This record gives sequence, structure tokens and C-alpha cells, in this order.
Amino acid sequence: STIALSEIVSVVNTSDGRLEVFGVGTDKAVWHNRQMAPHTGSPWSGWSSLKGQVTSKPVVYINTDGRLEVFARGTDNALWHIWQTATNAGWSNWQSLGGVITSNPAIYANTDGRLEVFARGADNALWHISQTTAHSGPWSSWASLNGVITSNPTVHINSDGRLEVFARGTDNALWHIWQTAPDSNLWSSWESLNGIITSDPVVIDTADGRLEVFARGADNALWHIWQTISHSGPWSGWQSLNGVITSAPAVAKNCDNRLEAFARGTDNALWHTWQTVSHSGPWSSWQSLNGVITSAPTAVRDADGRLEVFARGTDNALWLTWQTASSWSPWISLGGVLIDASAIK
Amino acid sequence: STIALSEIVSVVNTSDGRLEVFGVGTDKAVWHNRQMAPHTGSPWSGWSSLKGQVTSKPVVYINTDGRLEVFARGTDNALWHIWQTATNAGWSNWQSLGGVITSNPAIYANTDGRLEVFARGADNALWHISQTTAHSGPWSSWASLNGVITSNPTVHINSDGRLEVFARGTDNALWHIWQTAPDSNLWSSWESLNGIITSDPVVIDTADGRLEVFARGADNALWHIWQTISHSGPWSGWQSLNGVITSAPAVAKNCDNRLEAFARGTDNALWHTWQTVSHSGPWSSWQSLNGVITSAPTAVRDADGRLEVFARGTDNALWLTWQTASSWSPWISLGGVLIDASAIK
Ligand SMILES: [Cl-]
Ligand SMILES: [Cl-]
Ligand SMILES: [Cl-]
Ligand SMILES: [Cl-]
Ligand SMILES: [Cl-]
Ligand SMILES: [Cl-]
Ligand SMILES: [Cl-]
Ligand SMILES: [Cl-]
Ligand SMILES: [Cl-]
Ligand SMILES: [Cl-]
Ligand SMILES: [Cl-]
Ligand SMILES: [Cl-]
Ligand SMILES: [Cl-]
Ligand SMILES: [Cl-]
Ligand SMILES: [Cl-]
Ligand SMILES: [Cl-]
Ligand code: NA
Ligand code: NA
Ligand code: NA
Ligand code: NA
Ligand code: NA
Ligand code: NA
Ligand code: NA
Ligand code: NA
Repeated sequence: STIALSEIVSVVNTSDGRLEVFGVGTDKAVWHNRQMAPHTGSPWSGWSSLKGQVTSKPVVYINTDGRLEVFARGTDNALWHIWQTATNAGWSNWQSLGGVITSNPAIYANTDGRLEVFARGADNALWHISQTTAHSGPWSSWASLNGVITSNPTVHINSDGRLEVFARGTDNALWHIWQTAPDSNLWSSWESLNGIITSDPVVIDTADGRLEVFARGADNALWHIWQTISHSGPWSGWQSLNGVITSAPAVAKNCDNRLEAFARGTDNALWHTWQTVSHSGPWSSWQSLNGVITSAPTAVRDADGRLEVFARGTDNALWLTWQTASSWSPWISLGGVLIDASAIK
Repeated sequence: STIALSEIVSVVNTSDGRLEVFGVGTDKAVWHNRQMAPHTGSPWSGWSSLKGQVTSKPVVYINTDGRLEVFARGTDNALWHIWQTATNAGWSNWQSLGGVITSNPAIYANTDGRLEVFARGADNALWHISQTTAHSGPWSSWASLNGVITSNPTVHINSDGRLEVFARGTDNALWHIWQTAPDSNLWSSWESLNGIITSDPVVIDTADGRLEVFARGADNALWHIWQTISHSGPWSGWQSLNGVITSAPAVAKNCDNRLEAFARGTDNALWHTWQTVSHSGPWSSWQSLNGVITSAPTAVRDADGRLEVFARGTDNALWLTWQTASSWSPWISLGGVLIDASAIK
């Protein structure tokens, strides 16, 4: 019935190589901030309001034509969205995709360019809806993929083009379900990956085409589990990455594909652990990046191939640190006053 | 009526992070070779025949479901192809897509997952054909995009999803034509980018979403030209990268997005020049990677984020060198006996 403290912004590296960050202000509007230039340490726009009135984390996704699109639950509990009219232009108005949802939305593009959105319903099953044509409306009707879930869902694509969704179940195990063909409405049954998880799951694709899922465990360590064959079962056992974490974990890939995980520690600093040597190499010990943070961190690789990490500060502004040749940069403030609007806490 | 010596293999980093290389043997069959493991320096399969009888460079492309597909002109001058039945499985038979073509095929996926293939016709115009549905046959009818071209064409996608094709014209200038909308059959007119080029052009997308085109000039230097705005004109002037090159250039992106160009030099060694500092930084002087090569080089970034470069040797085998922390590795031989099967020489 609870999860580790959430990430509170959605961030992407856009089609022109600039990071762009989306969050929620105290009066429930979505705000965004973007780099002026496609480089680590670029000046930022500052926060600009996309208006709306949201009751979930707003989640941005890039259409296959490069246009950003933000999805969020509205005050009426419908799924709403707003999109760029062109990659380097302004935004539509907020429009409703209806339904009644009870989680943050999770988004992925099918191999045919149609976005598909997954969200928990009032019945605690996973529901979904999709664009009927590539990178465009109109959208399909809502339908259910069943299950009973207790965390925000997350979706990824397999290296063979099949979407796969992960969520915590009523028993606190990690569950998943997958497309049996790309672009299709043919799905598997829900299957348990076992474990006991106390955060939303995070999923990423490895350099070698396997899904790998991360989540906080019952012992507050970071745990992970992965496909042992490219786009295929069986899965590994759950394996611990140790640490003691007090937020959801965030994961990104370095530019050499080494995975790196980030989370708040018991001292409220940002901590991280990373694969060493290569993308098949052993994980480092947890090490501190300092800061005093009041959310999970959010990690992304920028256009210079460096990881940048965003986290809310004690002042409720969004702060930022990034990799340097030697080390990491000191935390800098991007201002704003942000809230955790997660539909599941 | 001629072009600089061509690249003689087609290489990709596949859905499971392994490099895979395609070439042509002395009896006109297509052969391929792949890394066992997703890492720099992996053992290789060795050469395996995909049979066929080709009269162009064979060009591999990855469908949006991860399956490889190889395109080549047949002995009957039709476009032929062969594809993986699944990403980690075997291949179909060679099948004909008809037409009569007079260049190597150039391939890209539209944002809706449909591959589109461009090839010069008997009239020296650019013709095209596409999959009617994402990552699958059947294919459309052939049609023409007009123009009069004197090099192999190359296609890329803009950061807004619009395909764009580049080719040398009768006047030896660089010409181009583009989709006016993603996934569409609406194209612009051919427009000249001027210059005088003496190789096939090479095109790549920058980290900041601009197309940048490279080609040998009339003075045998490497020249380049780029979109000055993301997915948009106007283009820059032609600018020289200096050097004296005796093959077509090859270009790839380092894992921090710095572009790096490769070509054979006057001493028949492999030479290279790269952006320094960042993807917006100045280009280095040309420096040697040694070797004695009998083709243009072919460059690709591997699953460890390192560039690997392939080139035919004096013995007609394919040789290989890659980036190390300090330097580059000594050339090693992958064997085989390869030919330049380019439909335009
Ligand atoms: Cl607000
Ligand atoms: Cl609005
Ligand atoms: Cl509906
Ligand atoms: Cl995730
Ligand atoms: Cl540790
Ligand atoms: Cl990038
Ligand atoms: Cl600091
Ligand atoms: Cl809050
Ligand atoms: Cl042969
Ligand atoms: Cl065959
Ligand atoms: Cl036809
Ligand atoms: Cl190219
Ligand atoms: Cl020089
Ligand atoms: Cl890779
Ligand atoms: Cl050597
Ligand atoms: Cl030859
Ligand atoms: Na942008
Ligand atoms: Na980008
Ligand atoms: Na996801
Ligand atoms: Na999340
Ligand atoms: Na492969
Ligand atoms: Na790959
Ligand atoms: Na191309
Ligand atoms: Na080429």
C-alpha cells in the first residue's frame, strides 16, 4: 500500500540534443524547463507553465517524428495529454483521452510508430489505449490487460519489438506481461517474477538486448533481475546491489552502455553505484554525490554522453549535478517549486 | 563518371549489441561475419555464405522489430532482398522486388516502421519502393523521384522524421530531395547544394538534429556541409576538412557524439580526423592508423561505445582495428576474400 519516494520530474534528451524536464507546481500545473544548447552545463530556459491541472506525475515521451507529448491524469481522473505541434515549436492544448485511471501513465512507441499508454484502472487492473496511426491521433478505445497492481506500471520494448509492462502485484512481487508480437493486441498472461519490492520498478534495455528491472527490496537494498537471453526468458534470480535507499532508484546508461543506478541514501544525500569496466562488468560499491534531496533522483544521458541527475532540494527547487572528467559537478539550482504529484504514493 | 574507391562491406551494431559485417566474395555471393559477444575485441563467427548472386554492394538495414534485412541488385538488375525470420534466427531465401536498378540500394525506416529503398534506375533518376506495413512485406510498386544522378544515393532521416536523399548530379554537385511529411509520398523538388564531389556522399545526423554530409572534393580533400537549423535549411557553405584521400570517406559518431571521419591516404594507410572537445568542437588534424588498405574504410560504434574500422587488405581479406583507452589496436585479420561489387565505380 506504499512505495519509496518517487522521482518527481520526467526528463528526456530531445531530437535536437537538449535535455527537457517536466514537473508539477503547487497549483497542479505542469511546468517545463529546457537546455538552450546541446551540451553538459548549458544554460536553462527556466520554468514555463504548460498549464493543465494534474493528479499524476506528468510523463513526457518522444513520438517517432521527434515531437514531445506529455501524459498525465487530470482532476477528473481521465488520461489527458498535450503535444508539440512540431519538434521546435509550441504545444497543443490539453485534451482528454477519457478513461478513469489510478496510476501515473506509462508510455512506449510500438515499432509501427503508434504510442501506447498503460495505466492502472479503478479495478486495479492494467488498462491501455493507443494511437491508431503513427505519431498521431485519433486514439483507440480503452481496454484492459487485467492483473492486480499496487505500483505505478512501467513499459519497455524488447529487442525484438515486443512491448512489456512491469508492475508490483498485491503480494508485493514483481509481475509482468508482454506482447506476443510487435504492434499487436495479442498479450501474454501476467506472470510473477517473485521478490518483494518496496518501490516502483524501473526497467531498461541493456546493450545486449535484454530487459533489466530494478527496485528497492524489503531490506531497503537495491535489487535487480534480468532476461538471461536477448528478448527472452528465463529471467535471472533477483540479485542484490546492496545499499540502503530511502527513495525509488533511477537508472541510466553511460555512453559506453555501463548501467548506473541512483537513489537517495539514509543521510538524504544522492548515492550511486555503476557497472565497472564494461556493460557486462561488476557493480561498484555505493558512493555519495552529496546534496540534500527530497525526492528520488532522475538520471539522463545528455548530448555530450554525460549523465546528469536532477532531484528536489530541501527548498523544493529542482537541483542538478552532472559527470565531469574527474568527478561530478557541484549541485546547482534550477529554481521552481515542485511537488510530488504521483498518483500512487 | 567515376567515384573514389568504395566501402566494400556493410556493417551494423545489431539488436543484441554485436557487430555484423556483410560483403561479397569472388563468385558474387553475399557473406557475413558477426561478433560472438557484445564487446570490443570479441571473437568473430568467421565468414558464412548467404548465397545469392549480386551486382551491387549488399546493404544491411535493421527493421524496427530488430530483424536484419540485406538489399542488393541481382544479376537480372532487379532489387533483391533477404531477411532474418527473427533477430536471433536464420534467414529467408533471396526474393526479388523487381525493378531495374543501376546503383547500390539505399535504405531507411520511415517513422511508421516501413522500410523505404532508393536506387538509381536505367534512366539515371532516383526510384523508390517501400514496405506497405511496418517491418514486413508486401512492398509497394516502384515509382520515380526524378533527378539525374551520378553516384550511389544515400538516405537519412531528419530529426522531425522526414526522409532525405543525397546524390551527386550530372554537374558533379551534391543534390538532395526530401519528404515534406514523415511516412509520406510527398517529396520536394531536387535542389543543388553545389560543390564538386569525387566520391559517393556520406550523411549522418548530429547530436543536435542536423544532417551533415561528407564527400571527397575536386582537390581530393574531405569536404562537408550541414543543415544550419535542426531538420531545416539553409545549409552551411561547403567547408574543407583538408587531407588528401584516395578512397571514399566513412563517418561515425563517438559515444560522446563527436564525429570522426576515416579515409585511405596517399600512402594507402588508414587516416582519420575527429571533432575535439565536444560534438560542436573543432576538427583535429589528419592522423594515421597505419595499415595497407585496398578499399575505403567502414566505421561503426560497438556496444562498448568504441569505434571499430574495417578495410580490405592487400591480401583481399577484411582487416580490423579499434579504439583503445590509449590509442588504436593493431590491425587484425578476419580473413575472407572480398570484392568491390559496387554498382557504380
Ligand atoms: Cl502550479
Ligand atoms: Cl490547455
Ligand atoms: Cl474509450
Ligand atoms: Cl522505468
Ligand atoms: Cl556498497
Ligand atoms: Cl545524444
Ligand atoms: Cl555540492
Ligand atoms: Cl510534495
Ligand atoms: Cl562468393
Ligand atoms: Cl536463397
Ligand atoms: Cl513494381
Ligand atoms: Cl551514408
Ligand atoms: Cl591535417
Ligand atoms: Cl550499442
Ligand atoms: Cl598494425
Ligand atoms: Cl574488387
Ligand atoms: Na529540444
Ligand atoms: Na536526442
Ligand atoms: Na518505461
Ligand atoms: Na517511474
Ligand atoms: Na546480433
Ligand atoms: Na545495437
Ligand atoms: Na544512409
Ligand atoms: Na556508401
